[PDB]
Amino acid sequence: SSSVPSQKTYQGSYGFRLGFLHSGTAKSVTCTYSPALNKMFCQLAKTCPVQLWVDSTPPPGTRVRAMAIYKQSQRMTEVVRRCPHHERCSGLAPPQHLIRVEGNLRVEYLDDRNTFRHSVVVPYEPPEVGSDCTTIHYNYMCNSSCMGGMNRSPILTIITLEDSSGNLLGRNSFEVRVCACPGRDRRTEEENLRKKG
Amino acid sequence: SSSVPSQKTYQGSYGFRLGFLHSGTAKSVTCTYSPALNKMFCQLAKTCPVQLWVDSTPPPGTRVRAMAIYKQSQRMTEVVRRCPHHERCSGLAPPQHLIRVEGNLRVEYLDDRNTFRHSVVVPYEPPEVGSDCTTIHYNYMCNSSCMGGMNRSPILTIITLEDSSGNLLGRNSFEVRVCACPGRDRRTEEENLRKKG
DNA sequence: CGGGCATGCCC
DNA sequence: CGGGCATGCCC
Ligand SMILES: [Zn+2]
Ligand SMILES: [Zn+2]
Repeated sequence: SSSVPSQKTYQGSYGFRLGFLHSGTAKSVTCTYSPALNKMFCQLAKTCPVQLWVDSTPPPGTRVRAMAIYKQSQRMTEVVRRCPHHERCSGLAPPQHLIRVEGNLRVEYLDDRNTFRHSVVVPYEPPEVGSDCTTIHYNYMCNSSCMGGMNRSPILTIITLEDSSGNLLGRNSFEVRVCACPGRDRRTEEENLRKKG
Repeated sequence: SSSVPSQKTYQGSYGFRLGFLHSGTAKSVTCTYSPALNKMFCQLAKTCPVQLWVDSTPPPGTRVRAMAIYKQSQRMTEVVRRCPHHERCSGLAPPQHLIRVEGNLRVEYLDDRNTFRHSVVVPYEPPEVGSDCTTIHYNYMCNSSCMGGMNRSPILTIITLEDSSGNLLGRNSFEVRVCACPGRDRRTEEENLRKKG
């Protein structure tokens, strides 16, 4: 069986979608999201808020898993891991894991025994009784350019909503560039899309 | 006592000097030496020949030690080591050592018990009975830019001629930039010296 | 090969 | 903060 997890969007019967905060115009804004490119540009180790939107209320015990995969065919079959430098200069998160969660008391970090892929899971909590979404705070512990890790290869983060029995209820994904200057780099990429895409 | 080794030139009673091969004009020549800057520009893990010149013949049992130090005050007191990536993706040389020697059957790699500095030592052999110098082949296992290692800080390589009793007979040093394009980068630096130095 | 993009950092 | 150098890599 394949060790490449699926990345296909499956908004599913709960109408699961992700949302992202608007950000300021700064060259080096800490986290910014491009809707045109479905891509988050963010700094390493800094907070990246991701909203979970649903139309119907998931069952008790639903879980939210995040996993990184390389976006291009060239590396899709390789596990995305933290580079040796940021592993050394590393809480609960194992030091080889790229994605950490902040702000949650029931995070689990998983290393798949068969595929060796890392993921990090938190309980699904429904929005607070006005809010329309639930926010989870992720961090990415390397820049996309880290040699010996991502090494300039783009990743997708895949966010799956799973029930406690393991059924896939919903799946969404977004591309990530972890970088020193998220505002510069988002604008560059959007302009490249318009000119050459 | 100070854990910063001396870097002062001491050509000493044997008239010890270093020499370096001339190289071609290629942007990405593997090894090239600037006399104006007393600086070797070279690629990582590739052969860097360094000649030892003496006016008088060192005693039997003389040893040739090479050691890297950071050239600037900012890092001079820090030990120069291979970055975590090139340590992982690593023979006789310990994987934390930046400088390796090729082509010699009696290399010793040393980790100083007091200063924690690395060095690599080979027996001094007098030139073959026409030659005027003895060549040792070094390699540097990271680029000067490796994050988690040199991290763009310039190094000096200090080459000492020592007798078997430990007396310092001679000392010379040269700056090193380990880089993808030694020819480009040597020309850049020489031009910066002329314009702004 | 040499031109020119890349992208964390300038200090 | 935004301009612009850095430097391994383009694929
Ligand atoms: Zn890293
Ligand atoms: Zn290195």
